[PDB]
Amino acid sequence: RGRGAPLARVQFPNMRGEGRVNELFIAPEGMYTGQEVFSGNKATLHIGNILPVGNIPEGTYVCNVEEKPMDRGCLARASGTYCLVVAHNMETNKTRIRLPSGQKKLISSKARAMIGLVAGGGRTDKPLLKAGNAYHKYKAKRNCWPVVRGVAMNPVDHPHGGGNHQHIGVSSCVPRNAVPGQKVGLIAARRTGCSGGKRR
Amino acid sequence: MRAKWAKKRMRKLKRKRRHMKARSK
Amino acid sequence: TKKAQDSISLTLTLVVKSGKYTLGTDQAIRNIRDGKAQLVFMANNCPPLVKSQVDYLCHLSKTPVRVFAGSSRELGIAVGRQFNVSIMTILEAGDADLTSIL
Amino acid sequence: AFAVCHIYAGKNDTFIHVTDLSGRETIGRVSGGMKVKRHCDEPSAYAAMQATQDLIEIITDRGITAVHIKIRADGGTGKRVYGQGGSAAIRALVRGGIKIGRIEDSTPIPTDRTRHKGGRRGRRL
Amino acid sequence: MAKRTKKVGLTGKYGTRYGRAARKQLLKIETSQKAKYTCPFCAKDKVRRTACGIWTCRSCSKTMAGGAYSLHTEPANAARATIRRLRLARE
Amino acid sequence: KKITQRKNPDPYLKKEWYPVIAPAHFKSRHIGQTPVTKTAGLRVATDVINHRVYEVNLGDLNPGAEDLNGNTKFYLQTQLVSDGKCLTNFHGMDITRHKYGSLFRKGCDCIDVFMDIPTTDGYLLRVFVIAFTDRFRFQRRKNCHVKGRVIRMMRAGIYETLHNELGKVSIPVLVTKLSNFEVNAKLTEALQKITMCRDVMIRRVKVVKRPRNTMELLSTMHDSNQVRN
Amino acid sequence: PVKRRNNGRSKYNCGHTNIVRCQNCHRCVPKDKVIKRFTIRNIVDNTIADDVLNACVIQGFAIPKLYNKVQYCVSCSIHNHIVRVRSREDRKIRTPPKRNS
Amino acid sequence: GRMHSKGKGISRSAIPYTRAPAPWNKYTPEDVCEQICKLAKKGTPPSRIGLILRDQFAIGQVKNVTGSKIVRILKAKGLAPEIPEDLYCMIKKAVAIRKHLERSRRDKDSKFRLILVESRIHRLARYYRQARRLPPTFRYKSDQAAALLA
RNA sequence: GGGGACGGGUGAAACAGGAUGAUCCCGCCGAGACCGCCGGCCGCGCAGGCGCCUGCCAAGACCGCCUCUGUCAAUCAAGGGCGAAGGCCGGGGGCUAGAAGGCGAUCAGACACCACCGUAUUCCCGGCCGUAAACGGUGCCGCCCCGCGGCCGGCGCGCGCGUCCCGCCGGCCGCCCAGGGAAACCGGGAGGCUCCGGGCUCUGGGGGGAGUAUGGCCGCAAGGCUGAAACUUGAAGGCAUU
Repeated sequence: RGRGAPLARVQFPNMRGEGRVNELFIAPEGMYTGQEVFSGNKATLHIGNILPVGNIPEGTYVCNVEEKPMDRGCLARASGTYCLVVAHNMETNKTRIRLPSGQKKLISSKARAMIGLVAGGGRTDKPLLKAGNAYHKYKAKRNCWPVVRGVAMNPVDHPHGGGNHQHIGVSSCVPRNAVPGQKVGLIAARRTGCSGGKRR
Repeated sequence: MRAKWAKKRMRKLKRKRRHMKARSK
Repeated sequence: TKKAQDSISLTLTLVVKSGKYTLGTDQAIRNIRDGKAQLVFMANNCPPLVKSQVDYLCHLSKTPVRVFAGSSRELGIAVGRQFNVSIMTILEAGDADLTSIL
Repeated sequence: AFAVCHIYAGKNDTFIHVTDLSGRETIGRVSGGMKVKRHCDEPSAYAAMQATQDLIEIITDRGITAVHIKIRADGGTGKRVYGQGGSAAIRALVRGGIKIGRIEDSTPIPTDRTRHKGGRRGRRL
Repeated sequence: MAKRTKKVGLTGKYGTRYGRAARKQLLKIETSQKAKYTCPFCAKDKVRRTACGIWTCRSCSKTMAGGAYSLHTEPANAARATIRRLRLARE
Repeated sequence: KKITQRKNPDPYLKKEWYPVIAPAHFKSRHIGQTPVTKTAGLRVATDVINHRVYEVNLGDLNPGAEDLNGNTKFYLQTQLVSDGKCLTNFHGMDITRHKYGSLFRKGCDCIDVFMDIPTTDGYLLRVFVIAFTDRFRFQRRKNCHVKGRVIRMMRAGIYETLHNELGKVSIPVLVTKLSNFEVNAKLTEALQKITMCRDVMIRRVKVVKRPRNTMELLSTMHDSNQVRN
Repeated sequence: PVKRRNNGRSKYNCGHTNIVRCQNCHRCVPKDKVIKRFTIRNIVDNTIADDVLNACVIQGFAIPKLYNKVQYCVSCSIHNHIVRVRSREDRKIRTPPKRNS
Repeated sequence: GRMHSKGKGISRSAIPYTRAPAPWNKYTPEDVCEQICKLAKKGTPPSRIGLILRDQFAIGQVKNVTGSKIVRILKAKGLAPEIPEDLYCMIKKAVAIRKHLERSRRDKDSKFRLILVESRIHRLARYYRQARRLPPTFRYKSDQAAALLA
């Protein structure tokens, strides 16, 4: 209900008992009902398989990556979000990965990840279009819509508050050490405004 | 390039003339 | 490479024109079991349970089984039919199939 | 006592610097610009002549009896001709008594280069 | 025929409301979601979108993960090829 | 070598000079002296000079044969500081810039191939080679240009000579093969059957990857003079 | 009228050609129009070459000679006298003046 | 010159002035016709069977020996191809160009070639229909072209 | 890591960079463009255009041919596709260069050229645009066409024999005899044409007004395509000579 990404019920054998365990996995694009998936140090290299990040070759797109080994899923678990394997330090057993923000983190090669890019990709591309398709969207998630702008609220409800004209009246940028009730504007803003060429 | 600069002035006048036409449409 | 690909295309066309051929799995298994089959051509798209079952009956009747590129539609286009054709059996061939074991 | 002197010639200023064979540690450095007050005179060989004379005293104090010569222009997308002070740089060292070892071009020439300043019409001076 | 002359073909429902830019983007996104993509296994163009991220062949009955408004997204298709070329290289 | 013995400038008021020695295959092993700041808090001088890269000419490395291969240079990187003397391993080779320029001419076709070779040891190296065409003796026309069939055949040929020459040999064998110019020679004989060719020389060979701690490889490279083989 | 039948460009069967740059102007000129000279000259000044060679500790080390190609635009070349405005009859000659150095 | 190309090349076979069985000929007209049928059973396109007779055997021109052209001989035995071979070869070329284009929508040059080959198919087809070699019903369908090959 | 006062820039300068150690040297990494020298009277392509490596995929002209077909052809309103750059609209990415924008010199002014910084853009992907001095300022198919040279491909003849000699065909070119033109010049045509007729499409009819007005269509726009008149005027133009 909450996720815009499909989840897949994959049934593995139970090594401890006689049962077949059912595990809910993020479904990478192309996973098909009936697909056989292999998990482990000796796992193969097909979209779907879960194998230690070190084992996966550099350049592969991988999803549901583990920040630290045996965390059972941590990074790249949203729609169309993938993590790229940048490099493998053999001496430090540390593997660099580009998270879907661009930022690079070093992860123990022992950590696990799933080969593939998560499904439901290109979802943001569709305009929501109506307020109603937004209401139906956040019903599944928390009560965080509709949003009232703070400059519409009276002085007592929001720090932006209300005067004879709707204005913030003070710099939106607020200090990092602002107390709980004070942090309402843009926080720790290194820069503000639409400039361009921001790749520098 | 006087011919080029002349067609830029014609294009400017044609933009202003069409915009003024629209105000009174 | 494509010199051979043309030969496979010309054998299929000439079998369709002259010779007896069966389109589909139910017809294929019935013929393979009775040994009517001379060659079996299977599309890559054929289901992976069907592929392993035909392969065994073909081993039992000692009848060669080959994979035709991929997609039943592609086999279908080569047999000249719009409907998909997973398994084509060559019972008899108007153009000798030297590519029986291509 | 072999060492290598990399001589930037280029234009605008002349850099005469003697270093270890690795290039990691600089035995000595001097610039044509330091010697001349006027900015235009900085690439000129007279400024450079006074300049490598000063460097010779510092380098010969630190051994460096023999040097190898690597000379480079602006290179990259600019000039590719050594320019002014480069000819003086070997000559002044020869006056000093430093012994030449091998001479080479260190121009940073570009395979498939990036665009250079000026525009299609060029510097319309 | 030609009931609607312009790209208002699937956007006739939205009416005058929503603006041309929105509708223009929807005309491409909704045309693809409604369309029947080919089944990788069925080999029939009967795959249809059951839900965002879920596309089901109406012949095989197989359900396959895919993009929200298209069975195969271009980034996934590139990765599918990259993974195949990297596996065959590691073999 | 001046500061350790006596007075030199403020930086070199506390500095040392360490002898640098090249591999066994070369006639004059000593390369030169390295300036290095004396031992400090974490900056142990020997650790500081562990990975310095020297550029030696083959004429300097193997003197008395300067006229041949005066252009060819070898980049060598220290791997060990034993005996107060830096011991270096081969990390790169390139022909000089003055020669690279003299290699190209109008009315000639240039073939450059890059082929990364996994050696019989740990090192992985890319061999960059160059070849040019030359006028046949009769030459009614003035241009040494060849049809595509010669171009493809010749480039296929170059890869093959490296395949059966530098493809499966260890780094000490490679150093002897690039120094005596043996592998460069092999491409020419193969090319000579294929066409009229000039300048068929391996221009550059770079260390793409180094097996960690090639100390054992530096024993064979430096002190296996007895195993010259 | 047509001052030059080659139209100022050695462009035949081409339609479009690659682009190059005036060394000093940094102008953009089509490759066909560019003057294009190849100059091979000593790395050191020829006047100082003999002394440098004698000082060169290396036995039989030839002085390295720089090999470079200089390309200028028509405007750039006329000012730098790389090529000279010539009479209508003299334009038709295509042979280098006073006989590449 | 070529209809869709600006080339003016002239590589043309020139048939012999004297239309006669070769002096070294040792075969009857019926013998050649019986041989032709065997190659027709093999499915070899009519141009190829003429090349085979000229190179594998030594009949330079079929009209010179048999007294009829190869396609006329095929028609007599009803071993003629349903589509005249010339149209079939362009239709097959169009099918391959379409297949390559289906993988690549960015090959703008390939689309250009497809328009010309398809235009040639349409132009030739109209002539065959007027001649009555092919049915008035014939129409070129890109969708059915691959099936038409069979 | 090094070593120690400037560095950039220029026509001279000045601004921004330097003891928070710059410039400079050496290794190392990241990022994106871009295919250097070979590279052209080289070539390919329908033009626009096209140059790293290894593949992969369909092509294309040309030549060779005693292969097949038997007028299936030519040129083309409408109609369809393609179309440098800049621009646009959704997505990326972002080094460099860089319209705008900011600065620093100059000058009477400079707000322009030259320097410095820098956004859109350049690059990619899906669309749109539909224009260039898009030129070779020369439509296309057809024939005849005077010799002399080069170059590219295919083929043939001959001999010492070599990427030789001589052709042929298709191109890419230079010089020209005739001829032509108002000439400049074309001469593989701009020749064979006042002794004017091979075929077929497009456009032009003194200079402005004016590619404007208005109407239509097309475009998200920018604009494109079509397109006047009233009126004014005795010149406008080409190529050569001094």
